[PDB]
Amino acid sequence: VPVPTGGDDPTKVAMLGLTFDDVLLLPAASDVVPATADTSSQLTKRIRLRVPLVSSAMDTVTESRMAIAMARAGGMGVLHRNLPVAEQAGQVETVKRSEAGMVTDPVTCSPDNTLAEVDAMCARFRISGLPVVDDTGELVGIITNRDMRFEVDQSKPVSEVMTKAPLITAKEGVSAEAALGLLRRHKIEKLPIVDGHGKLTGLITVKDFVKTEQFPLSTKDSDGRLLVGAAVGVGDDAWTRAMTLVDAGVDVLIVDTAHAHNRGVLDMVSRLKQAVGERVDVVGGNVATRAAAAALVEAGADAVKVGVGPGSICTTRVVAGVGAPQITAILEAVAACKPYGVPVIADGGLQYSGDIAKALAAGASTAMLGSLLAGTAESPGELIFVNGKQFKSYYFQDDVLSEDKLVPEGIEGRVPFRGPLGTVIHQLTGGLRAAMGYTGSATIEQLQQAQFVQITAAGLK
Amino acid sequence: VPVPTGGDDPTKVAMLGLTFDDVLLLPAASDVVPATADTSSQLTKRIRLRVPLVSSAMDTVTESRMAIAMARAGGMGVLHRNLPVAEQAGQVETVKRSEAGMVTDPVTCSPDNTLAEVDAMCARFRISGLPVVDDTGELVGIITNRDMRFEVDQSKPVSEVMTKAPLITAKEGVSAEAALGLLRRHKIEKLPIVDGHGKLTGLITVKDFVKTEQFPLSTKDSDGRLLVGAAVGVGDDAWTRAMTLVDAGVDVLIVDTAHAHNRGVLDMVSRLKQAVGERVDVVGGNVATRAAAAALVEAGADAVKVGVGPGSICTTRVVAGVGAPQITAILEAVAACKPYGVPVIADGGLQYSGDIAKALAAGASTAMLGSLLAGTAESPGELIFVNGKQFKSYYFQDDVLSEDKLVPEGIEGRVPFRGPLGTVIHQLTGGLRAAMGYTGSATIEQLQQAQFVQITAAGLK
Amino acid sequence: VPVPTGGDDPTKVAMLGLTFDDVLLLPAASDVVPATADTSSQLTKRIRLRVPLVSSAMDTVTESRMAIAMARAGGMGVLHRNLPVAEQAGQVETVKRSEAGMVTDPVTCSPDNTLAEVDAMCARFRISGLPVVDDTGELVGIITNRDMRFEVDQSKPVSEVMTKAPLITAKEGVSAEAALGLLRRHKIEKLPIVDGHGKLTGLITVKDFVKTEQFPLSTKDSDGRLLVGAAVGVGDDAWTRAMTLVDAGVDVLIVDTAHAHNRGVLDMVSRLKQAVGERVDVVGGNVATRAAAAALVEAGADAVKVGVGPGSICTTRVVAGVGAPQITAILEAVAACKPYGVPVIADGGLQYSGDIAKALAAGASTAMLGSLLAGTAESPGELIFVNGKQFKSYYFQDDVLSEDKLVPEGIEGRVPFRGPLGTVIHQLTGGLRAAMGYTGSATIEQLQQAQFVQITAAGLK
Amino acid sequence: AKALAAGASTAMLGSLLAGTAESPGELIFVNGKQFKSYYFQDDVLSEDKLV
Ligand SMILES: Nc1nc2c(ncn2[C@@H]2O[C@H](COP(=O)(O)OP(=O)(O)OP(=O)(O)O)[C@@H](O)[C@H]2O)c(=O)[nH]1
Ligand SMILES: Nc1nc2c(ncn2[C@@H]2O[C@H](COP(=O)(O)OP(=O)(O)OP(=O)(O)O)[C@@H](O)[C@H]2O)c(=O)[nH]1
Ligand SMILES: Nc1nc2c(ncn2[C@@H]2O[C@H](COP(=O)(O)OP(=O)(O)OP(=O)(O)O)[C@@H](O)[C@H]2O)c(=O)[nH]1
Ligand SMILES: Nc1ncnc2c1ncn2[C@@H]1O[C@H](COP(=O)(O)OP(=O)(O)OP(=O)(O)O)[C@@H](O)[C@H]1O
Ligand SMILES: Nc1ncnc2c1ncn2[C@@H]1O[C@H](COP(=O)(O)OP(=O)(O)OP(=O)(O)O)[C@@H](O)[C@H]1O
Ligand SMILES: Nc1ncnc2c1ncn2[C@@H]1O[C@H](COP(=O)(O)OP(=O)(O)OP(=O)(O)O)[C@@H](O)[C@H]1O
Ligand SMILES: [Mg+2]
Ligand SMILES: [Mg+2]
Ligand SMILES: [Mg+2]
Ligand SMILES: [Mg+2]
Ligand SMILES: [Mg+2]
Ligand SMILES: [Mg+2]
Repeated sequence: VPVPTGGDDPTKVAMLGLTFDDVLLLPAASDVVPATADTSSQLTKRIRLRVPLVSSAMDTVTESRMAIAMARAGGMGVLHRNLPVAEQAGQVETVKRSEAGMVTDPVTCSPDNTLAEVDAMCARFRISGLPVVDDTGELVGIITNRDMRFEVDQSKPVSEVMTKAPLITAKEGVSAEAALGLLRRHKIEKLPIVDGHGKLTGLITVKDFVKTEQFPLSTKDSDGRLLVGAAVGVGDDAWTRAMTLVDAGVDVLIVDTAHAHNRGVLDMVSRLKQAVGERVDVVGGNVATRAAAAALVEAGADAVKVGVGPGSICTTRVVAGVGAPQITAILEAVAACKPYGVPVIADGGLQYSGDIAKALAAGASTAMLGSLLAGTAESPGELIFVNGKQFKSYYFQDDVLSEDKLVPEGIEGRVPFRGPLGTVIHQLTGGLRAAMGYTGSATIEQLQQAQFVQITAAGLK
Repeated sequence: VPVPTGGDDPTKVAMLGLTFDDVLLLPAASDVVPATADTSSQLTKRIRLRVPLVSSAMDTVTESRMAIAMARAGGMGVLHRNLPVAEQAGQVETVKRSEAGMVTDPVTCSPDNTLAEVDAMCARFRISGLPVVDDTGELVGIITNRDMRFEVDQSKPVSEVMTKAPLITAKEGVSAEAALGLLRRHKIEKLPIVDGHGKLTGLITVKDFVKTEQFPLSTKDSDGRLLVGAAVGVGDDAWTRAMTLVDAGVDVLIVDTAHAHNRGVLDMVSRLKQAVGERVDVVGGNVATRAAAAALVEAGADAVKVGVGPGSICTTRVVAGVGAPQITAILEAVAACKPYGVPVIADGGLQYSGDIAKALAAGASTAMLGSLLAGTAESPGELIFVNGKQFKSYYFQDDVLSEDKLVPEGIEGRVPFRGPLGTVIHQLTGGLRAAMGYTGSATIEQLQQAQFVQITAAGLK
Repeated sequence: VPVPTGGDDPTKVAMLGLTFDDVLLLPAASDVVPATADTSSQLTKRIRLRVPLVSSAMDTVTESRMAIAMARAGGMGVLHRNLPVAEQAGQVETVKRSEAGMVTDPVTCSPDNTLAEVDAMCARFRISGLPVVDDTGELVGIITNRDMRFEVDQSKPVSEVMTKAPLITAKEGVSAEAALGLLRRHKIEKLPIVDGHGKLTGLITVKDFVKTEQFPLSTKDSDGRLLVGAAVGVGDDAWTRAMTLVDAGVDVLIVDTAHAHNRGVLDMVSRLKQAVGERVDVVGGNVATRAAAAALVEAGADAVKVGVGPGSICTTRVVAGVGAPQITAILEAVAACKPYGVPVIADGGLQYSGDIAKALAAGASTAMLGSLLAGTAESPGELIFVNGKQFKSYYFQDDVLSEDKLVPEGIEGRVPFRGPLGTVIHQLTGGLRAAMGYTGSATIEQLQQAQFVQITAAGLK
Repeated sequence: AKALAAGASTAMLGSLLAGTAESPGELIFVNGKQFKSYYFQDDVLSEDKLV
């Protein structure tokens, strides 16, 4: 009649929770070579990554540089929201404008501008070449870096320095092979694209082709632009922020909260899904139970993010006494999401590449990376030397249950330097490929069927 | 036939005991904002606290200053009993006389007293002003701190310094608004209250109204005086101590023993309950099993205190080999006390605010704070500096099973400094409100229904 | 319906894995004296060792010197494969040529050779005596170390220094006692063996009788030569390497891979068994499950080697998240191998002699010793002194799942010195004999039936 | 500054420059730290003989 651990209710202690350190992946029959294993996986219902890694929406992890680097490596970045709406939207714009199959609204100047104005425009948009259009809107020339580097008088007008029409151009609908042939024949880096009337429509650069060859794994939309995501909260400020981000061209909106089994979070997910769901994907915030995942799935989430106090000495566990070991949390959330085709993003608690393999094996489709990327070169911050070691030096945060509320006021900074993002991603992917080879998993979908062995406390000594 | 751990008896090892570190609170469906979470809870069957915390009856934790500070913060203090009966009764009187709606036995002098005598009475009662009455008992004036501060001659009598009658007074039963309006209209801090014959009956001060505004959460009786509790042992000395404390105006008596599953303790609880039950509440000492709690409930205790060797390296565990992990002990005691409506106080083993949340979720109604408050400014002792650090420098104890009977003779002292009490209480309540937000608990009674997840040893690495 | 550790699939967490530190051997009724316990056990179906220990096929552990020392101690060595095929075959020849009952193809010189050429041959083969043969092929004399140490001019020919025929010889089929009598009556160290025509066919030395007396536990074939094993990989290069090693006289082939539950490895084992199985034994790579052991048995393996990520902080566990605790892995593999009489080799995770006893009690027939032997005098490398301490200073590695693929490019070396191999082997065998005395096991086959007790984390504190 | 004050005209810098980016070697990461990786010397009295 009594429960052995106390009391008379068998459900007072609901489950035994397993973390990453409690389990290992068992070897199985394999004909899979690690170099031939396919590591592509679904981020949402409509977005498949080549490398199943996403960078966290933390102000020490993901800004435009990290987002570009992650999308180039085959994953994706989620821009943090600890900043004004205009600044986050501009970061989305920066990521989307990094590269493309064809620039569809290129920056143009007029013949009357000075060279100082053109230099300012180039610095503002981080480009080096501008088509020149007159008051009619007609393309009268093009001014690039070569023309301006040899000029001293910055007050000179553009019409005096630009390469005047007729130019080397192509019509709308020009094939990529023809465009590159025209670029290589005339030994120029730029090719304006014009309509039937000759007015400018677009611009094609050799640099875009070189980037496409240099980063074959890039995460891109149908226009050849890198994908990016951004985080929003709950409220009306958050609704305005979400609409601005959608206008800027974002691909994924993450309703990013500490505790997503809340009616406000679910209403925000449903509102976003009905309002802008045909264009962007909506990812629901952090859950740790089967019921919360099912609630998010009913609300209409395209992916479910999992983890609530997942770390051992997490501030949520110490201060509030709340948590859920991550392996059991992922198993429970997958049990709710998998029947409906909704992917799962494992967020938090990861320390090594073996943890990534374990989390994917438990049923998650992607892993979100935080502290593993905070010290990298692409993460925000300035690089400084202190005593021969290297470090990275640096109104919002309205979530009532975030860890920054639970910690006392003080100081945090000087995260150590970890090097380029490429090496970290290469190491993590190598570990994942080794695990796939051991378990005989040709794909991530097969890895999600692998078996575990539970180890005792003696196995961690 | 054999038990897997040895022997033939399956009841030799009765249970598996869970401590605080073994469990976490699982997130649940919530609409609760931490700021609007109601943290009030029952201390006994008749006393409800705004903050469900009480300070321990230890000579390093609770004296009159700590008790006043705790009752002002919404909790309560229990005065320790490691001191003579007269001194503990004096501390009870000090706490009860700190503030009131109206002072009912005001300190008065006679016109023949010198200013030195009035100064001595002021220092004795820690007040600054006195009404003056003659042998007839008529109110002949009032002498306050303003009159005395400008007198160089200490040897003068009161009749030459006091403000003579007629005074600004009020009738018995005057309302709060009328009394405060009369105080403000005449720009005075004191208002004597007189009967139909004009003989002095009470005193109303502006400082009491200001205190009521300044500490809105204070734990008070119907007269507006702060509540306080005090500990007693067992024996006839303990009976005399209890009667003296009840005379001094104590609100809670705690029969404080290391092992309450004793006929002496139970008979003492029944005796106190029969003699002074209608006036004060009786709390039974520390238990750790369902049977002991049931025995205390039958004896008539108004609250049951839980914990016998709850600390991991406790002296009781090391020296006597006796103990009970606190989560299981709380579950077992609640299983016996809740059907009868007797609240449970969790005493010992608490290190973080998360532990307080876990103890309340296991079924307890209040938590008793020991070492968490010993370094605070309001705890007894003198603050000193040693080596750049701050430390707090400092016949009875008939409990045969207490830890001081187990520990050898030596030196204990110099507890470290921890700052003001209010900051510690604020941190603990913030943790509790975060836990209530995560679990979706609007009240403490709902928090007592929250579920746990048991974690493995790997979750503590 | 739901699994307590998460999800709905009860086989997601397949088992609970036990390591060496989780178990102890229980004392049982014994009449066994440790000195008289029989420690011999099967390495394969056809090879029985006197001491159930084999040295790892690592380039810091086993080369020719270690193989000879292990065979002389009563175990065996396995030569590593991180070197060219010619060098490994040469080390096989070195081990096989160390000692014998009779040298079947003794090295010879000709009367027209210079003493420098004879010195070169002696240095090459590490001998000190050669019979002399003419162009006819008749034995004309013998030149040994005594004849060469007293000649100053190294330019003199063999015919002027050698002892001329007639010599002391014996006919093919001469017994050992007769040959030793011939050696001792004429006070010589060598005895050529000739056929009816008078042609040289063999050689018998006093040194071989002395070695047989000096190392009575040696692991030898029917010709009195030490047994040796060698590691091969998978692929066509591996097939050529294996054929060369077999031609050099190897006794055991070990298909040495990280993950043997692979069709390629199984095919290699079957091919080798079909080709050279009647001469040599083929041992299959590392497995950790019952199914993998059953596959290796079906492939035709003569013994099964067990262990995949067995160490607690193993690189395979951290980087790939893959492993299996060694006690459970051994139990599972033995369940598949014992019905067919296939011995099990426990490889990895051994730290103490008690672990060797536990591995054998779980069902293994032999244990492979790695890092326990890496710093011994007989292990490869050169002994140096650094800061008062003693250290050991020093295209292939094609296995896709080997740990070196997982470790980052970097630096390793300077293993510490651990004394001679004899003391290590003596200590390990002493521990094993004590375990046999405690469990009442006269043979290793009886030790394989002993029981375990599982201990808690407190038992490791 | 002290060396130039004593009368020297220039100072030769050795170990102060050994770890800089322009010095020979390859930059690597080891455990979160950064390091630089890599018949002649016939001088009879050089330190390399003594060590
Ligand atoms: N010219 C131009 N490029 C843009 C614009 N917006 C984004 N880009 C991108 O910026 C890159 C081209 O920038 P530039 O530096 O002017 O190109 P470039 O002169 O070919 O560059 P290099 O080969 O590095 O000399 C391409 O990846 C474009 O897709 C824009 O308005 N104008
Ligand atoms: N005057 C007076 N106050 C008492 C007595 N017993 C308790 N008190 C409390 O002590 C406080 C008043 O102390 P005083 O020092 O006289 O206060 P005050 O001079 O009016 O106040 P401040 O000048 O603002 O400090 C109130 O909170 C009273 O409730 C008593 O006998 N006389
Ligand atoms: N002489 C000789 N010994 C061989 C040959 N091949 C293997 N051996 C072994 O090498 C050992 C003999 O080596 P030697 O040094 O020539 O022997 P020895 O001169 O009799 O020995 P010591 O004078 O006691 O050192 C024996 O163990 C032989 O079995 C060979 O071709 N010639
Ligand atoms: N489509 C075009 N038609 C005609 N002239 C062009 C065209 N595109 C560029 N030019 C001219 O070709 C010249 C070379 O410029 P280009 O754009 O190739 O390089 P850049 O970016 O200016 O220089 P850099 O070599 O520093 O990257 C310039 O004078 C430019 O005006
Ligand atoms: N009820 C009263 N009627 C008439 N005079 C009074 C009354 N109470 C106090 N006084 C007088 O009014 C003056 C101001 O005293 P009050 O009680 O306001 O403050 P205090 O405690 O004397 O001084 P402090 O400003 O230091 O608090 C004194 O001279 C006092 O004697
Ligand atoms: N079978 C033999 N018949 C005749 N003479 C022999 C024979 N074997 C060796 N001798 C000769 O006997 C002498 C001693 O040879 P032996 O083999 O006993 O020792 P060794 O190996 O030359 O020297 P050491 O004494 O250093 O071990 C040599 O001069 C050698 O030529
Ligand atoms: Mg350019
Ligand atoms: Mg260029
Ligand atoms: Mg005053
Ligand atoms: Mg005042
Ligand atoms: Mg010899
Ligand atoms: Mg000799």
